[PDB]
Amino acid sequence: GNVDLVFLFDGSMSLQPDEFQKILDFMKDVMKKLSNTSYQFAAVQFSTSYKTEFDFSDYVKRKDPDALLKHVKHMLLLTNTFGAINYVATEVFREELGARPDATKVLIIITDGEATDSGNIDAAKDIIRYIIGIGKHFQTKESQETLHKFASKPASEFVCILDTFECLKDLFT
Ligand SMILES: [Mn+2]
Repeated sequence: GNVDLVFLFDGSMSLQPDEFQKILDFMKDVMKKLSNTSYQFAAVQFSTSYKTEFDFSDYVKRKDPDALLKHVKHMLLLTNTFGAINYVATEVFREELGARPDATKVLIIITDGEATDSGNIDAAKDIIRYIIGIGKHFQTKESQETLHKFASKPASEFVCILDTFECLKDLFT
């Protein structure tokens, strides 16, 4: 089965340079691990606003993770995670941008959990949401509870940390 996976990465001011760099590295690693498969990728940076760094069509055209994230500039503003999730649900998974109608829609959200906005993400209900916690404050399962609201259910199976990203194991099959 085909899969359209979007990386939604936190680019807020709370991210230290080394941490933001770790996020970019993680995205590159995930893409190289799923190269030449039925997976197609898109990447969206979010802080106060939302920016599609590359879409599905760009991936098909260029393929190279290094060249795809080359123009990325750390936003360094707020953390509007809910607005970001909504932006992806309506502005990214579009046929005009290379999205396949039949493909399973997957979202890999990379953030430290703290959102500066609120609201509902019903427009993203049909998207499978995996949440990858950044930083050294998600060492325990209890601390990961703060990420539950953004993930698909059961939350315990769609939430993990940047270091190991064990919750993504099924994607690599
Ligand atoms: Mn932040």
